[PDB]
Amino acid sequence: ELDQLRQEAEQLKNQIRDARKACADATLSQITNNIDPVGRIQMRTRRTLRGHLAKIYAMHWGTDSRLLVSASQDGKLIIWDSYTTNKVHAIPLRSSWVMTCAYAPSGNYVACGGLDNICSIYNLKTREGNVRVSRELAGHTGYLSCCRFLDDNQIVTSSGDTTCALWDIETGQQTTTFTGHTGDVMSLSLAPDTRLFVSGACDASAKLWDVREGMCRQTFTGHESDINAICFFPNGNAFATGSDDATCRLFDLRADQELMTYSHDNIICGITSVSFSKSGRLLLAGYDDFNCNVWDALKADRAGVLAGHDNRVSCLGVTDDGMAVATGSWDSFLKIWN
Amino acid sequence: TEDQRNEEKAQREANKKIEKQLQKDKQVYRATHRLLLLGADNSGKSTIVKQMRILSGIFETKFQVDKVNFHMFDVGGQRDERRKWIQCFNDVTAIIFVVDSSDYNRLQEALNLFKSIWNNRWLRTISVILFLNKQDLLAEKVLAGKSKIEDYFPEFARYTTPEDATPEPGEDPRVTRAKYFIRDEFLRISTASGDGRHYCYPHFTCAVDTENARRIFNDCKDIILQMNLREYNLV
Amino acid sequence: QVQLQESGGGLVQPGGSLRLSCAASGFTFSNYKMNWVRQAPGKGLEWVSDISQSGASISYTGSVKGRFTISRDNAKNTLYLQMNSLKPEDTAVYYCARCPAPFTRDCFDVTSTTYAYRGQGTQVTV
Amino acid sequence: TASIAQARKLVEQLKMEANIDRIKVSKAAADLMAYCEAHAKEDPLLTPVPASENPFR
Amino acid sequence: GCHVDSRVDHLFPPSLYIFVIGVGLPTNCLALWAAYRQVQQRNELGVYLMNLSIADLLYICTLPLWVDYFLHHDNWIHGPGSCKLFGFIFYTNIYISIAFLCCISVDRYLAVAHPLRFARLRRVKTAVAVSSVVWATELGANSAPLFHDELFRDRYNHTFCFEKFPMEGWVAWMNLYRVFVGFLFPWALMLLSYRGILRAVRGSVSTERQEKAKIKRLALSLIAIVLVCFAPYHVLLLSRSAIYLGRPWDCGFEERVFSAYHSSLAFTSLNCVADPILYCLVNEGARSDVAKALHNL
Repeated sequence: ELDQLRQEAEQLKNQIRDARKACADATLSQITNNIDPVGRIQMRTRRTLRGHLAKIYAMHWGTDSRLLVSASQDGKLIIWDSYTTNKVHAIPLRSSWVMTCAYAPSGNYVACGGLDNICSIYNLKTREGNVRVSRELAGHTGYLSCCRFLDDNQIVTSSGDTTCALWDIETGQQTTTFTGHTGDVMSLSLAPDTRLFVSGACDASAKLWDVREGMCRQTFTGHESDINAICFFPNGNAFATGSDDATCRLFDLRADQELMTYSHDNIICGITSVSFSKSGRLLLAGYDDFNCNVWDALKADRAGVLAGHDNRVSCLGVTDDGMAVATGSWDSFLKIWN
Repeated sequence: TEDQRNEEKAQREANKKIEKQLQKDKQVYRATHRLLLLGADNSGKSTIVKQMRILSGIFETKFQVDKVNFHMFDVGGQRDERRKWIQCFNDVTAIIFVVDSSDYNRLQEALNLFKSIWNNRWLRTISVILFLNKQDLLAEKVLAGKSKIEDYFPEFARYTTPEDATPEPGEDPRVTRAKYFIRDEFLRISTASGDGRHYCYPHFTCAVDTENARRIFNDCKDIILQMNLREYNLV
Repeated sequence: QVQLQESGGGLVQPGGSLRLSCAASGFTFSNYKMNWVRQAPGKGLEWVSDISQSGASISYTGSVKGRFTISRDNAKNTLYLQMNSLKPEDTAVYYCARCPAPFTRDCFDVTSTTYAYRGQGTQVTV
Repeated sequence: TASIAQARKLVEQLKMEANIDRIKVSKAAADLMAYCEAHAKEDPLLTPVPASENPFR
Repeated sequence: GCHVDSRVDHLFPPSLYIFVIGVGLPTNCLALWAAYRQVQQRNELGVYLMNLSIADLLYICTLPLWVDYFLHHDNWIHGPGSCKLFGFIFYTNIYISIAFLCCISVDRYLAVAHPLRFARLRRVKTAVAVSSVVWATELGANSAPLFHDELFRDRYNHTFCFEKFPMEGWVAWMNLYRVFVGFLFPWALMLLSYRGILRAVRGSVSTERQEKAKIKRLALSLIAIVLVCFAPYHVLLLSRSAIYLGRPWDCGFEERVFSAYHSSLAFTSLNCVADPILYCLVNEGARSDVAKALHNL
């Protein structure tokens, strides 16, 4: 029985490999062998947002391209105003070990989580006039890696216990649980239509999930170590992965196959964060050697370098109109580049 | 304009209030020392926590020595894999490593864990305070026992007690020889790498003892002394 | 897809000889440290021996210090373990394990209950 | 038995994932390139914006 | 008073002063640059260092006119107010430098002997307040001779500035106060601080014998060089004050010490060259920062 199961599994794996081999038709470089190089990209620091005490672990942009939220290991959550570098709110946290933060699209709620395995929601528009805790969500058996808002009443969470979950904030209950990874899940990103989402784990694999039914449709491999960043292309038909083997890759969902790999001989350090631009031509990544690289996705040749951080870069973000790039690092500073 | 200037002045007053609060919080924050506790299940790592009378899955203890506040953490609500959440503890003052020296069939795993911690990229500038617990059990095991440290370590038949060792008032020389052999095993891999950027402090402890917080306090004083020697151009 | 498969093993008598050969695929073979682990009936996972990238530093556990010898073959992407004087205490399942990260001198999780880059194993009986 | 059930679940997952409709890589590359060229005029990061509209100047 | 004469006068002080200015100005430039780098990183020590550097620069700005005085060649320099200001600066910068050295030593002691206390006394604001108090107090205490006659054309053939052979009682008391509260008090504190630092280092279990000795050599050098540079002139000042407070009419003593009272009031201006290298350049990190700055250009 067990031997039959193993033989059957190997046979279906062979059939899947043959189908993928047949479906492959050409290379991305051959189709992209006529476009012009993007040109040298030069960016400078425009604002230096200072005020934190310890290393910054995450950040998120509000849906106005003006407001911002930052999370630090000192145990604070500061809401900035990028235009005037003015602090709006400073929320203390019960647990200092925070690993993620989010900003609701409406702008009335802010969520956070970390090593306490609990997701906390805070309200920004209160009649009394202070930010106060609104709801604590519990049920995960491992540290929280990422959390994203769908609506004002739903949220998606990923844990280090190899699971993802969908919540209902009003009643504080779980509606669907997604399982199937072997290692810890490190990041997730929602589709533009908020109906599918992808997640990368520490087993050198990524998976696509459908929010409603609660099943896995596609699984992607190709890396040789942990994946620690993921993001969605601005059209919802591809995504990008950064791993601990000092490489980046691009995956597509309608071909179920890897498309392009960015790497260099000198680079021997991993990738911590990955984000795209508005058009989909620039890929921004941060590395353990204290700097960020700007790759041209179509040509896969490095075209920009962002330097100025004195320690490891941990978080990267881009506005919803494409007017700024925010980078945080372990030197307790946040920098805006244009 | 009118409303623009009004909202701007309200914004600056709010910003200055927040900045004052942040200055106070920094004042409070920069005067507390953080420590990370590590060990195994058989080791009595929580036992020393309760031995110190002060005493979600994260156990936090606050104690105080000579008007200096220490905050210790124990992460015990996760899975076995720990190569991802340990990177959070990179700015910690020290790592307290507890070792079960009474048993032998699991000493090699403690050696491997210590060596893995020692050679990390984000933990190569953090000092480790080593506590070899369960000395009293070791005394009984070595004295009248059938198990031999020769079988697990075939290099124990050629090692003599170093001169600098200071025996206890009354103690079998064989007990001292073996108990210092374990320490030499742990210190051999701790001095074969590094450029004097971090040190290892060993101590012998039992299941009922009191002067442990003072040991950690003295080690923290030495660590800060080294950092200040580097900082104040006095090297 | 990272893949590692063991081969060899079998049945022997006390005081015998064996050669366990581990084949690998899916990654560059000369940037990673390699280890040998085994688990016996009624026991948990335990560590035996390890070898570095080039093949200079070699580490053993004491109980097999004078008997077994490790080797790596970068050209053929293979790992080898050589057996000698098999005392009736080695009957187990043997896994060849990879360090999680390249260009790295420490292996954190190799003996975990669940680990991604670990083989299926082969059974040796003495 | 529990491991047998887990393996049976794994085989069922592979069976469910082994019958998805697929298209060629060239089509996907063409779509991505076309999208990239379609929205090239509205990316300030790639195309510098006049200094009279940049809010961080 | 009486025709004291010398031959070394027109021989050493000039060349020694040229050496001092030429090999001291750029070094204090580098010292100021490194102190600014230090204070940028929220390190209080640099503040003190910065102030020290500034003092030395002032000394150089008042040195060239003075080598005119010892050469007896004017080139339209002489005048009452010019000397009234430049002699004041010339005679106060030494004591300001000694005070800042004492401040640096005490700050170093507070950070090695007691690394977990006095968190309030080791902030930049406290440092700047202490520095301002030091400057104001030094200027106020040393402005005593600014409200007195300075230029004295004597007989024989001279026009000394800020000194008179049959000096009055006010000069004697001023000189006495300026050798028992301007040299020996701020040096004793330095010696005690470095003794304490060495004692603390001896008991450090995390320091090898290599590094635990380079420290003893450096501290001993820093203690000894100040004495070597400053002791003879203050010894002679004490002797002259004692002679005047005893038999006042005596001139022979002055007659046989003038040939070198100056050689001392000249040797003494070598701490300005000593301090920048000993406090910035010898250290490998600061020298490496200097080399990096030079490569950056």
